[PDB]
Amino acid sequence: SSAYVDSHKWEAREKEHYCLADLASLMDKTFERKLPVSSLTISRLIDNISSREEIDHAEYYLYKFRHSPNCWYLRNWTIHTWIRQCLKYDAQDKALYTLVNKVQYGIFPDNFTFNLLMDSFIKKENYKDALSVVFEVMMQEAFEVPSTQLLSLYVLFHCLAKKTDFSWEEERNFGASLLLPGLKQKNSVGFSSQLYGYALLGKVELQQGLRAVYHNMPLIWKPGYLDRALQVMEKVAASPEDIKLCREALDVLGAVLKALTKLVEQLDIEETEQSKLPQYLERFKALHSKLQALKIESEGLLSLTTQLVKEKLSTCEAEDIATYEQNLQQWHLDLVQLIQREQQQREQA
Amino acid sequence: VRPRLIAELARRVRALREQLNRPRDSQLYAVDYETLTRPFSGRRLPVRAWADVRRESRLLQLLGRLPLFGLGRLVTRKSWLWQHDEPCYWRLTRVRPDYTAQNLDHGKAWGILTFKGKTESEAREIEHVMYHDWRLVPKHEEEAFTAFTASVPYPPLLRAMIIAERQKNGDTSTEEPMLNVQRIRMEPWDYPAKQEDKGRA
Amino acid sequence: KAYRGGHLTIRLALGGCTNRPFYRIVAAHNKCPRDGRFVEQLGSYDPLPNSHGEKLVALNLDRIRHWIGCGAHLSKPMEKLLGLAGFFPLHPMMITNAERLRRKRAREVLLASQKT
Amino acid sequence: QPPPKPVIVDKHRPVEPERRFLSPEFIPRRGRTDPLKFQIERKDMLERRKVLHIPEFYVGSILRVTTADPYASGKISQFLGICIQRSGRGLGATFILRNVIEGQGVEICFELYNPRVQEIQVVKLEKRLDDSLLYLRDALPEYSTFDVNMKPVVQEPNQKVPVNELKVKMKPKPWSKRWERPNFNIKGIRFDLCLTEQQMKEAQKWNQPWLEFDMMREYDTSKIEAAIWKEIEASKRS
Ligand SMILES: [Mg+2]
Ligand SMILES: [Zn+2]
Repeated sequence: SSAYVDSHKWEAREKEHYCLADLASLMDKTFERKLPVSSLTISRLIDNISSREEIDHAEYYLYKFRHSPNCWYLRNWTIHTWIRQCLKYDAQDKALYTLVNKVQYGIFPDNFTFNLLMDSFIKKENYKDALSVVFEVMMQEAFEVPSTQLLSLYVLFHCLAKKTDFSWEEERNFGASLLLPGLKQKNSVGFSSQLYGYALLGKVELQQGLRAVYHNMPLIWKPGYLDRALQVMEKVAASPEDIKLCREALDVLGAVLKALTKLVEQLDIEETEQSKLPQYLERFKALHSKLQALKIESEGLLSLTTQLVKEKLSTCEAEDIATYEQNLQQWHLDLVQLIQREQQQREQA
Repeated sequence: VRPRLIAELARRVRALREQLNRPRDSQLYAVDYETLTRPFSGRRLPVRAWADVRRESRLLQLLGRLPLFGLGRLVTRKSWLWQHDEPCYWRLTRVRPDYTAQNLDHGKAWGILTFKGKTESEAREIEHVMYHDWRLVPKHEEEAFTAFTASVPYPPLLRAMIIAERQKNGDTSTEEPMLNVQRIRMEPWDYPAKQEDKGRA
Repeated sequence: KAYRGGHLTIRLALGGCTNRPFYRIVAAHNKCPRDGRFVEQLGSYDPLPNSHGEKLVALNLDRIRHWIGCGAHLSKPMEKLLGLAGFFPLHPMMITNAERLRRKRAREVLLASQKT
Repeated sequence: QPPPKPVIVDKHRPVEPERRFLSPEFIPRRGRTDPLKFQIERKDMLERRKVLHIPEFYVGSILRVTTADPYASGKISQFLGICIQRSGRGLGATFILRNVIEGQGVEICFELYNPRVQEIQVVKLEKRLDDSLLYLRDALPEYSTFDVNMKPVVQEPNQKVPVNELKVKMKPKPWSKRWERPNFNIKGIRFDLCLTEQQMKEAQKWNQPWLEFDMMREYDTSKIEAAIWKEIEASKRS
């Protein structure tokens, strides 16, 4: 989708054409007198940048603005000026660094901007960067967007192409990420990916406790992830179409390997998961048998089914583009008032 | 009568100096997790919160991982949800982090709240922000989580006094005296307070 | 002595020589010393029994009601002996102490029974 | 987490390049002698320069010096001071430093080529209107009082010498040198408060205008300085 990727209106619309050295000196003065500064200066700097050392200056001054008296403004149009300035001058190391230490820089791209970024990642054909970035979007907790299909494709491809037996952090990341894309309640792909994510989260809990499940990850504390997966399977069997894949075999593997032979957050009355494993496994066998008695092809490769999604993907990209032009228009509308606002200071002077 | 001026001078100077260079919220809230002692104070932490400070993090450290520190996003009082089965949260409206903080893990923020599904129409100040007892709820599992639906006799001596009084008055009033208790809104300990009322070093 | 802030509190003042305490319920500020000055003397209390064996105590009900309506907090022993009197609700710590004493006495009786 | 890196780039073109500067102690005095003396002392001080750096400076600059002293705590002596003058030529050339500490004004005459001194450091680099700052004695102590713990004011690598164009108040008239005369032609002081109009009129009588128009007294240094540069560059290449 080269048309969906490229957009030269952004780079040919409202350029400031000021001196980078002068802007840098002014920002240094303002930040050594540690007085607050508007986002107009940083935006003018960004959209004037045309060089590598200049983008590095922008990174440093963005860190300094995060650590400046004002941090909440977080203008998405400025964020995308920076993103374009970085990706057109192809600094993927810097982009990834900022995106991972968002707490250090505080970049927060929106739906279409992030979809452009990930499409550029596709074009360059890299997987590790995209994987780390989709984990950071799992951190973002922003998925009700047209980029939901891109996230789904990415995760469905990378969970298969992973080839990594044991990694607790990575596996928890995958488990917690596989939920959000499927929350749009679409089809078998959606709710069975939700199921597999429930399974992964229950596995991570049972293998390293419930602490990491929520400590540095936004999740719910109900330990019955296996119970929730069983509930999902039973309600699906009760209810449409259920295109299935052999990840139920991975679920069986996890269940059997857990059935195989300090602070206590669990409640006394409530049974412990270690003691619930038996009925978990028996009910899991029961639901397995019920599903096979009831869809059960388990051959349709899930990453290949995302190619069927490309049609409605190419349909929703139109609405995404439309919303992006609306954002551009309202940006150009509300931003011009801020320039007269800067002129008001000199008018009063 | 003789006045004195240097006293007022030193008062004004101390006021200006302290309001200028008071210790930063982040600087005085920072904690070393292996010794459990706040810098700038040399004081130890309470045993009830030792483990919570060792394990769990602070509200702004939670909010630094998402855009705009999550306006309207679900944050609940861990203490409230451990002390009561009912849901309680914070409709955070305004936020302001401390620029001096490196990780931007300290600041002031508040909005509307709700106690056991009893919401009031006031965006007031939070209480106990710097504690390590903050739990963020995602955007999923939102509505399922937020879902929510006489009199006493007087003391014996006092009722006897009133009986004697009204018998002397002449009226019978055989009805035993009572008071209203449904009006008395006994509030639990955990109901929040006004941060501004409590001071600061 | 104008005490900043503070609040009126009805409390006990101590009198009498050593090994002969005599308490006096009296209204005063929170910041005054134990036997410091007061506003109005209200009542008395003897923790020692008389010749009859009973112990002495007096309450000024109308004045105490006036002071409470004006606003003044009470100390734990104050509310305790007030609840013991009956004009006031009985004290929860008093209930707990009574129950603990009864449990201890039952335990002692059981120990004696299993000894003998 | 690692910390970011600070970077600053301001590239106005006809400001960056400062070309040349030489030290006033390489040049010889008007006196007559055979310049082989000068050249051997020059190569000697340059073979010392290969070791020691002498970060260049001017009068009115602040220097911090560490020297190897036999009798002292740690057998080292560390002293910060304002540069008053650079006097002498050859190896015996020296520079004066001064500062008021404990209310007492202490000053040193450091030999910039003696192996006893270990290192020199320029905390601040600037130039005063006056060639020599010896009147800082009679000047107020608050001008000379400098902090010992003040860290180096980082200066641009290739920029023009900053010149603080200011004036200075002074102690009352009972001075030692009679700075009011035109023999010295100094401007940092403020006559308007240090003395009267009648007094400056009476003092400017000793003015000798003829000498500054005279021409046999002034000494040309162009080709001598060029040959000195040539020899310095030769020694550096070698
Ligand atoms: Mg003399
Ligand atoms: Zn007595």
